[PDB]
Amino acid sequence: HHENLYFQGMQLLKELCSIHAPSGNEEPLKDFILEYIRSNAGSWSYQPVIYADNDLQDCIVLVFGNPRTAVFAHMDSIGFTVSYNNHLHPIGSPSAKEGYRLVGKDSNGDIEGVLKIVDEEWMLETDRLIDRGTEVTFKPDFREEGDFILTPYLDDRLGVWTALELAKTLEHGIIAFTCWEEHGGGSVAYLARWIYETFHVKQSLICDITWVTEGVEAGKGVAISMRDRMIPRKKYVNRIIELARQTDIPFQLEVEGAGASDGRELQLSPYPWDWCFIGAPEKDAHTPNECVHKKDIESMVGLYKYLMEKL
Amino acid sequence: ENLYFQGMQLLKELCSIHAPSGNEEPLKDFILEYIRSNAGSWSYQPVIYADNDLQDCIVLVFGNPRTAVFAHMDSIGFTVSYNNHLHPIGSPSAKEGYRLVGKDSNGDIEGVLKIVDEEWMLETDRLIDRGTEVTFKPDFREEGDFILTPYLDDRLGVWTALELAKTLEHGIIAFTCWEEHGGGSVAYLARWIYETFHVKQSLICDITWVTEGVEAGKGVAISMRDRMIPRKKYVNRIIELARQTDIPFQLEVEGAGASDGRELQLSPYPWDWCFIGAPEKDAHTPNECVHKKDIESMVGLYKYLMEKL
Amino acid sequence: ENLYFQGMQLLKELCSIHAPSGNEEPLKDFILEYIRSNAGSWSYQPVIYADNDLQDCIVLVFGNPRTAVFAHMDSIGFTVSYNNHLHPIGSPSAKEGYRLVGKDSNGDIEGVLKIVDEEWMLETDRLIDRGTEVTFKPDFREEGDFILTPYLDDRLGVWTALELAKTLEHGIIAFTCWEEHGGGSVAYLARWIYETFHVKQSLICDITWVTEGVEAGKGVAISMRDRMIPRKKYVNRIIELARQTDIPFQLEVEGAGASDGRELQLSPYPWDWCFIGAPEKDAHTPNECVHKKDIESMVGLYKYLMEKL
Ligand SMILES: [Cl-]
Ligand SMILES: [Fe+3]
Ligand SMILES: [Fe+3]
Ligand SMILES: [Fe+3]
Ligand SMILES: [Fe+3]
Ligand SMILES: [Fe+3]
Ligand SMILES: [Fe+3]
Repeated sequence: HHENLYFQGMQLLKELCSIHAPSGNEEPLKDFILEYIRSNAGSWSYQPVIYADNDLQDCIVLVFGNPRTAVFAHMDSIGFTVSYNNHLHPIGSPSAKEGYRLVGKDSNGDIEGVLKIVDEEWMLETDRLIDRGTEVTFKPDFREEGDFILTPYLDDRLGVWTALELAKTLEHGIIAFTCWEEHGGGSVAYLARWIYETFHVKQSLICDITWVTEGVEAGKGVAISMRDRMIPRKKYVNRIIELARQTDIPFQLEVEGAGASDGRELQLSPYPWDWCFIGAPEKDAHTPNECVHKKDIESMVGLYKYLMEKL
Repeated sequence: ENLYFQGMQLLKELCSIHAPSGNEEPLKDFILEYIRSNAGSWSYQPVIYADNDLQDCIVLVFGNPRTAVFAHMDSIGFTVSYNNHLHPIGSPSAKEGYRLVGKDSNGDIEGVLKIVDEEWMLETDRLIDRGTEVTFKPDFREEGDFILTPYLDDRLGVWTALELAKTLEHGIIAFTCWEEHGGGSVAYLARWIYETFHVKQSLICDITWVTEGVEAGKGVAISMRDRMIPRKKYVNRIIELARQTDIPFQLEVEGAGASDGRELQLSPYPWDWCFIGAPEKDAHTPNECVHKKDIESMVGLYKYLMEKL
Repeated sequence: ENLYFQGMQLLKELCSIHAPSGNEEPLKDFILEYIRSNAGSWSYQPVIYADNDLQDCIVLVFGNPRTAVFAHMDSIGFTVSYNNHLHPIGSPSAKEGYRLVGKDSNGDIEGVLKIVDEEWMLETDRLIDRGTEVTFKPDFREEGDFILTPYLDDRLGVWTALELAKTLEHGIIAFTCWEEHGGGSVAYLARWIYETFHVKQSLICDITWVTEGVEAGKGVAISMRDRMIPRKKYVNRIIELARQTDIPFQLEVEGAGASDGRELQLSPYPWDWCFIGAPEKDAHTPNECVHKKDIESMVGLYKYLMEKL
């Protein structure tokens, strides 16, 4: 019984968060999203053309009608790579606190363990020698508390979820599910090329999750990043903000001095892409307790729906 | 009016236009109208490229080009975040007192840099709109054999490019964006120029540093390297050519700093590059200072090299 | 005579050729003369690609390729700046006494590394021309099961590549530049190879570190990751293949270090990559040391993978 293929709302998000897909091994998430799409697309207002193929590695690209804008959400999560003697290296920049519950699978089967900081080096405490190169991930632990949702990997399974929501009604546009976002990228680059060249699209939205801040508060609305480590074109961000205000959808304006997203890869590509990071903010980013307010999920989905239509 | 300035007056003007990384448009707009005013008086009329697929970049194509010169329009500055706190745009010098400027929905803006709570702020008359970019207060001084002003880097380069244009016969001049902050304009210019014109030689027209090795007024700097390393054979070719000249120049060898030349190097296109420009004291401060004789050499060397490469 | 060398003598010669990042030309020149003398003795004759549009890179195409191997010609070293001071080319080891060689307009250069005033420089005869590159003094040694020489990294890769060519039927072998220093050649190789031959699989033929996890003489290393992370399914495929073999290999898992693989990964083309090379002791020192049995595993595994991938 493959019931997950029809999950919805928070149950779908829970599923998405549960799927072990660290950077460099997004394949299982790609597989799920791909079947989910083929199982549900017929219920969408508009049927997209599905691109998944070798020249896209494990990426997925959806093209709805005649697109003008492309949205990018990353399937990869942070995590850790098992090295020698059950030692660990990070995949991306995860939080590393003793006791974090980590899961994975190797040739000897499932793996469960705890993160230990022995001799000032990180390692995986488990009942056996784990195969080298085995990736481990935060143990799924999906919680629904008050107006909140606490789970590992809201970044960016929430983004993936939002994208899929978007797909329910999206008429014109592109939804791209990317790889390696958490760990240096290298998928968006080819996506940047192909989308631009094939569809002549050069506007994007980065569907990812940001931080809750003294300046960006939980439940106060989806965040439009006017900049982070990188800086998009002010006129593009302005234009977005403008459209956002044609709405009663609550949003907050993020101005950070750090952090990067797929947007960076777009910016640095040899293709003249505009980009803007829009997404719900979370507390405890990159921890197994990523927390997001249900209202911001709601705002996020709403702004994406509106932006994708008017951009 | 200004659409007709010249010499140091034009420099002053270029230096006054608020164009930090990511918001180069106002400078683009000016440069573009300025070109359209003056091109007719130039020795050769280039084909002007500006538009959607170039974002806010400008590319001038003169004759049958063999070499492309790149000068960045964007300047360092600050981005007002929350409660008038600031983040850098590029890597500007930060010292309590620096005058900054800008405009929001509530009009013009003028502020001092306050380093309250070891965190950088914009002390100003009210709550500034978020994301509002602030720039060093335009203050143009002609002092001895020197020009002191915010943003010689790289408004001197843009200026130099515009001089070049007066007589350039064969070549490309590209005005770039985001150089001070990560780049991402040159990448597409690297592609388009190479693919369209088959040009793969470049000169990075930008400002470098005054050093015990590169002295003010001892001539334009030909960078043999920085953070990055261009092809020796290319650099040598340039130095050979420069030595065919009585134009003074100095050989810079740095272990740090990057430019538009880096973006080219790293592009999927077989670009040769070389950073060439005047040296300045107090880079990235509001007091950027260059020697008039180094400007002169810069212009001269650029003219020559563009004709000979 | 060198144009015919073999075995370790070919490696000695490769290691002796002064070719730091940004100036790989001499090695290119040697590799090309060499390929043109010996390709005839090979099982299959490749198509040679070296041009203006490849800068100083070389690309060999055997038959109908599915996979591309990349080996970097450039070596670490140092660039002489002002007053015989120095900057690093790549990340070389810095120890007083290190023997350095070069050549400027005043002939040959031989010197040592001096740490004067917390600052690095070259102690030599005379003032060295600015921007002159210097290199570890060749010192090829054969000692037990080991080879000790500067620049095993990546002359051993270059060497391995040349061996592979002796038998390779279908595949691409590319000799790269600037790998030790920010790269910028692979970017265009990635485009060109992918677009022209529809090849999107690679093996990075470079040398890694001897480690508590990767031991000398215990076989060639298949890197599951380093600073970067390749596609797990690709790496798995490689390991699977290696296991069909009696060739010894070790599974490397590092949290740092980059290769030409990174450039491929980050390119606008869907490259799979995997770093496979012998491990070395004392990397980036004049005493790089590798075990012959690992060189033999390396050659062996490349030959096999190129045939099976
Ligand atoms: Cl962000
Ligand atoms: Fe994310
Ligand atoms: Fe993240
Ligand atoms: Fe500059
Ligand atoms: Fe600068
Ligand atoms: Fe190497
Ligand atoms: Fe190396």
